[PDB]
Parts: sequence; structure tokens; C-alpha cells
Amino acid sequence: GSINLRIDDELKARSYAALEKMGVTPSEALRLMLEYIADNERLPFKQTLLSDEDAELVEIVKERLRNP
Amino acid sequence: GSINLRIDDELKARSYAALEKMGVTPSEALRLMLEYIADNERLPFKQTLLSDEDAELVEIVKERLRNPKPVRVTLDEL
Amino acid sequence: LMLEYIADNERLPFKQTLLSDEDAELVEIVKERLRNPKPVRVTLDEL
Amino acid sequence: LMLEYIADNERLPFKQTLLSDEDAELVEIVKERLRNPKPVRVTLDEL
Amino acid sequence: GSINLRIDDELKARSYAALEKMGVTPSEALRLMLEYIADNERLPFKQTLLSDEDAELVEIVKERLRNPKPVRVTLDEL
Amino acid sequence: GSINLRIDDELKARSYAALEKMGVTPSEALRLMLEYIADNERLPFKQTLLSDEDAELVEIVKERLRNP
Amino acid sequence: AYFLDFDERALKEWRKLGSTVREQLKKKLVEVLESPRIEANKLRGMPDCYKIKLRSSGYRLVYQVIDEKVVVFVISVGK
Amino acid sequence: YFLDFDERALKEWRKREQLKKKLVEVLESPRIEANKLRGMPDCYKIRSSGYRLVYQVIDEKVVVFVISVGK
Amino acid sequence: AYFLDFDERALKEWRKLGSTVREQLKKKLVEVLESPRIEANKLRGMPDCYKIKLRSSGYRLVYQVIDEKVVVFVISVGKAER
Amino acid sequence: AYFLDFDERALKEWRKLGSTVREQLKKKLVEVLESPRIEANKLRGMPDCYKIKLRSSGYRLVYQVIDEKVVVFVISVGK
Amino acid sequence: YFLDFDERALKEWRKREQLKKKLVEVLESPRIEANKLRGMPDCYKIRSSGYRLVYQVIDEKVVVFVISVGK
Amino acid sequence: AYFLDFDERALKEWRKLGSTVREQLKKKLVEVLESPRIEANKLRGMPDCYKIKLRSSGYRLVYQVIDEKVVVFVISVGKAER
Repeated sequence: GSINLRIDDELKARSYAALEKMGVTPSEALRLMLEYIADNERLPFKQTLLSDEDAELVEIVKERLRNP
Repeated sequence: GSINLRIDDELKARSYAALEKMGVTPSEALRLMLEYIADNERLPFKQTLLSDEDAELVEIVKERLRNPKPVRVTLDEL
Repeated sequence: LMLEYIADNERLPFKQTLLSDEDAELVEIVKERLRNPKPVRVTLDEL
Repeated sequence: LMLEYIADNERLPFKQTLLSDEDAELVEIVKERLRNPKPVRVTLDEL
Repeated sequence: GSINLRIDDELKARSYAALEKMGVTPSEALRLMLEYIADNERLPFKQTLLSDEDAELVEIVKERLRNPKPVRVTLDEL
Repeated sequence: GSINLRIDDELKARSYAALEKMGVTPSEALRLMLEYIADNERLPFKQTLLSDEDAELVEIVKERLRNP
Repeated sequence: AYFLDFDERALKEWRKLGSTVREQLKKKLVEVLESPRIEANKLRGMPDCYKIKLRSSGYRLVYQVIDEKVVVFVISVGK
Repeated sequence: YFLDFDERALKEWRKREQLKKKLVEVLESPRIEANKLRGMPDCYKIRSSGYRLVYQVIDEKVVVFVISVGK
Repeated sequence: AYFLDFDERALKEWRKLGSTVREQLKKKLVEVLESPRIEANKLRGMPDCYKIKLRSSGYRLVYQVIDEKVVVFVISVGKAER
Repeated sequence: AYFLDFDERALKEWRKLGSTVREQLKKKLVEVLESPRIEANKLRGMPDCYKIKLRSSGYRLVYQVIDEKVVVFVISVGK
Repeated sequence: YFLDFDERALKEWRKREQLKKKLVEVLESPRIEANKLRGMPDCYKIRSSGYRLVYQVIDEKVVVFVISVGK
Repeated sequence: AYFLDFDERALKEWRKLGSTVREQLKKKLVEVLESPRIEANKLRGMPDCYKIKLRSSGYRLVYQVIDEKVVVFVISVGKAER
């Protein structure tokens, strides 16, 4: 198969530059993310949005454990 | 710009399925990763290969700190 | 057996979560006051 | 009371330090093998 | 070079006592600290004043992440 | 009282430079260390020499907990 | 759909499993190969290592998940 | 296990069938490590609705203590 | 670079900075926007939060980096405490 | 020989201690002022904070040790 | 508490009066948090000589398990 | 700068590096000697140990910083594993 990606010119530059430094090809990089996403049903990035939602739930528990 | 990615047929199927469930387009996903890599200079995955390389480095440090044999030196000696 | 534990340790084998959220109260008053500290140097005579 | 714990949790209230230094054995064989890894890709057919 | 330090009489007493117990000369102790400060750009003591400054920064972050109100902006807006 | 310290010229430079950045005077810095040492009977630096002696004691315990 | 790597030692151990026991481990490996991170089987003390545990027999498989290569790396098989 | 409710949590509950269905499973063997609210002592969470109940398990009194119910 | 989000409170605080102080905070912000994780400025006690510190003035900016959206989320701007 | 700072609130609390109770807290404060870090009284959850605990009465003092200013900072007094 | 010795530790012991004096205090209330050998589960250390004994306290069997004696 | 100690094993390893590779390790060592704690190169799992990494060649130097003696203690030099 094949995928065609619309990409900003400057981002093509900086991301490819970085990939050469890492010694990973752009195709390998993108096929990893797609395989990951396919198997884990999520993005590989830190779930900090969900993370600091839990942190606020804890802040409410804390306040309530002060005077039960 | 534009990128052409050669992709296995089944992986296109499975990843597209997954992306739709998430409501993320294949382009948005890939543009996040490329932007991340560009700014952070690493893949967004857990750096576990690097992690267990250090683990063995730690193992050599541990073994050697059992009977340390320090030698004070200058750069000119090196 | 459990008695032999409580004999020596002078506590229960379970985790003292009651003291956990009693030391959390203190931390709170401390965390709160560290926000607005008002330090004052004192002779022990001045106590 | 302690019985009511062991009833539900299906373990002892004390900390299972025996499983601690049983999982340490495994970690060892794993830490050791991660030193000299010898990876081999396998069809599940090839199993 | 040379440094002259003005020191309280009792502190000279007590610190010298302590230094002898350790078998460290007053000069060696002070030359360690000056070298540390020069290279690390901080005092060798626990940075607890900075620690509980961050603790309050964390407290403001926590309070604000309860009801976050993000606004996407560009630098030119700033 | 007074203390006279013999100091390498280059170190006087770099350490004073750094102290100005930190907004701490050289006299304050040295009086802190002396007071600390006087009260704690140790240097304010990390006790990493003692720290990695304990780490090796642990390494021996670990090996022995393998086959008791 | 992660790739599967076996350490050679892990593969040698595997070869001398009873036909019965490897059949049931294999049934759980394929579940693992799709979504490899099971929070309950986390081998505490090592990066990204997990167990596969058998009710009967008491045999144990240990694998590490390497997301950056999308592989599940089988390190140990035995008891 | 015993079941305790904080006064605030009970006010939330009043304003439920499916959660209660999960609570009785919680009441026998209360520690489900997968729902561990990490960052807090002995606290845990309980598909649809996206509503969240939070309880603490106290080994020394065999109670499940429901502290919060909502979103 | 990462996208830039400001919390409403943070933007209000930003507005009433001296032209000079926001000028230097801004200049370090554009650097942050292309490499937001400076582990040295890591704000311990909250997920993925970091500081921007000004030597003079003593002002502090706090942002959280949200990788999943490639945004830097500026939460607080000011100088807490005396 | 650390310096002693009291938070104003801590000092106000102190003012309304029984003459008896502050006398015994004070006896432990002066022990603290020389070698302030007692590993057993570490208030877990906050940087460098320690307790002074009284057998009788059950009153508690909380202080933080700031090595960089060689001060013991008394934050809380009460029960 | 019960007292167990590992075989290696006992070989060390043979090659003692002051340590034994501290062991009986250890045998009743074994957890002295100040001598915690940090970095290890439930392990602790026991002025002169600079010799070190290391033992582990196992709550589930009420034993003090002396693993190492020496320098 | 901090003093420099090499373990005997580490010095033996150093000796049999190509003139080029020890040349570039040395150049990063003099930088380390004046600011030995690069938290980014922090070797987690041991007290105060840090890495020096070479992009090419892939060689690794590991040192521990002992502040109480202001020394950098180079423990290992090589490339472990494949």
C-alpha cells in the first residue's frame, strides 16, 4: 500500500534532519507509529491530559480526607 | 511539502481502523510525531532499549565499586 | 502468631492508613504556611 | 478480624517479603540475560 | 592568592573542634566549597528554600488545572 | 576573630564570579560552611563515598538472598 | 501485531517444554502480541517487563515490550 | 468488608444501579490494582456515562470508604 | 516548534508585566517552543511542568508540555512570595 | 547552633501554650538547634521537615531545617 | 521473634559478645528504621571495630534473618 | 575544575582506544571537569553516576562525581553489548 501525507515544508526539513541524527529513516519512524497506534489504540505520547485530570481527583480526595 | 510512505496493506487497514476509533486522521498523527521528533530529538516511545543499556552500565559500575582502584591523573596523561 | 507481631512491633500488621491521613493534615497546615512564611529570629531567652 | 482480611484479599496482612525475594530471582535471570541479549524473530508457526 | 574571613570567636572555636575531629584543615574545607560553588554554581547545601518555592508553584498549577482555560496564542500576540 | 586562607588565584576568580551571580558574598558562604560543619560534624556534600559502600553491601545481600 | 523476538536461551528453554504446557503459554503469547502491556503482570523492578503466568504447572514466561521497535521480547521461560 | 460513606459522597449518590452492581464485587476483595488512583494511599476508581466513584480501602477496619461520586 | 497556549489567568498576569520583563520572558519562550523539556527546569510535584526563571526581576513562568498536542501550556506568570 | 526562626503563626500558637508544655518543648528545641536532623522525626511528604513529639499532652511542633541559612524554621505548634 | 542464620553468615560469625548484646534487643522489636539499609526490602544494619552485621526482618514468620557479618 | 580519577580497569580500557576516539572523549572530559553534573546524562540506578556519549563510534564513558573530594571518578570506558 501507500499513504500520501501533506506536510509543512519547514517541518519536513527539521524532522528529517533530526531523523538522520538518530539514524532512523522517516519511513521506519512512521510505520512504527502506525503499528503502535494499531495495536495499543492510542498515541505513543505521555497521557498528561488524562494524567492531570487524575491529579485533580486526588486533590478533591485530599481535601475530603481532612474532615471525614 | 509532501511525504509518500510505503505501507503494508494490512497495517494500513488496522491502523486506519484504530485512527477512526480515536477520531484522528492519519496525517494529524504523523504530523504530531514528526513535530515531536524535530523538537525533542527522539522517538516518542519509551526509551527502553536505551534503558536496559544503562542497566548494564550500572552493572559494571556496581562490580567495580566493590574493589575500587582509583588513580589520580591529569589530562596530559590521557 | 499475629499476637507475636503486635507484641514486639507495638502496632498492627496492616498498614496504619489512619496515621497516613493524620500526617496528611499536618503536611497541609505546613504546606499552607510555607506559602506565606513569616520568619522571626528568636533568642531562646525570648521564648 | 484478621480472618475477614484473609477471606477477601486472599493473602496475609503482613507484607509478602517471600514473594519479594522470589521476584528478585527472576529479575536477576532477566537482568543477566538483558546483558547478553540474543534476539530471534519467530513466526508463531515457528513455535 | 589569599582570603581574609571575619569570623565570630565562638564559631571559630566550635568549627575548629569539629574540623579536627574530622581531620580536615579549615583551608581544605573552604577550598572544597569554593571549588564546588565555582563548578556547580550553587551552594552545596540542600536547596530547600528553592524546594518549597517550587512547592507553591505546584500549588498554583494544581489549582488552575482544576478548571483549565487554555487560549491558543502566537508570539506576536504576546 | 579572623581566618586567613591560602587560595589558588584562578579559584579565587571563578568562585567569586559565581558567588556574585548567586548573590551570596564569599564571607557569608564560608561562615555558613563553618557553622554547618560545627553543628553537623560533617561536610555539606553528598556522602556518595559512604553511599556506594552501602550499595555494595546490598549487592552481597542480594546474591545471598538468591540461595538461602 | 507486535513482532516477536525470543532470546536464544528463552528459545532453547521453549524447545524443552512439554507439548501441553507450551500450547497454553502460546495461547497467552498471542493475546500478548496484540496489546502487550498488561498492568497486572508488570514485573516490578525492571523496565517494561511483564509475566505470563499459568494457573496449572506453575511455569513462567517473562517478556519485555520494546515500543520503539514494536517488539515483544521473550526473555525467560521456566520455573 | 464494611462499607462507609463520607457525608459529601452520600449527597452525591442521592442525585446508581450499575455502580452498586460493581460495589458488591468491590466489597469482597476491594483492592483492584488496575484502578489504582496512583499518587494516593490505598485509593481506587470504579464504561458509559463517564462518571467516577473514588473509594479508599482501610485494612485495619475492613471498610471500603466511598469519598467521591461524580464528574 | 510546539504550539503555545496560555491559560486565561496566565495571560492576564502577562499583560501587566513591564515591557522589559515580558520582553525577556518572551525571548526564552521562543527557545522553549522548539525544545520544551529542559530537565534542569523540571518542576517536581506535577506532571510535565517546567520553569522559566529570570535572573534579575525574579519572575517565574510555569508551563506544562502536552506532547499529544505538541503544545506548551503556560499556566502561571508572576513572583510568588517574598 | 543553628539560628531559630518561628513563623508568626507558630509564634502566636506558642504564646498560648501552657507554661508547663512549652517548657518541655523548649527543652527538645535546644537539642534540635544543635544537630537538627533527627531521622526518626522526619515528616514524610515535605522537604526537610521534622517533628518534635511529646509523650504527655500530645502536642506537636513542626520545623523545617534550612541548611543554606543554617536555620531551624518552626512552622507549627499544636494538636 | 525467631532467629535464623544463613549458612554463609554463620561461617562468618564463628571467626561476638557485643553484637550478641545488640541482637537480643533486635530480637524484640526488630525494625530500627534508623539503621535501614535503604535500597533493600526490610533490611537493617547493626561504634568500635567497624564490623557490620546485616539482617532481614520477615513479618510473616517473625524471624530476624542474619545474612552477613563482616567488613 | 574537579580533579580527575580513573579506575585501573578504566585506564586500561582508555589505553586501547583509537587515537581519534580517545581524542574526542578527552575533549568532552575537560568540559565535564568544570561542571560534572549533566542531569541529562544521569545514569539512573547508581548514586551520582553520569554518561559521556559519542555520536559516532558509540563509545561510552561512565563517571561518578564525588563532591566531597571535588573529583570525577571515571569507572568504565567501552562499548558494552551489540
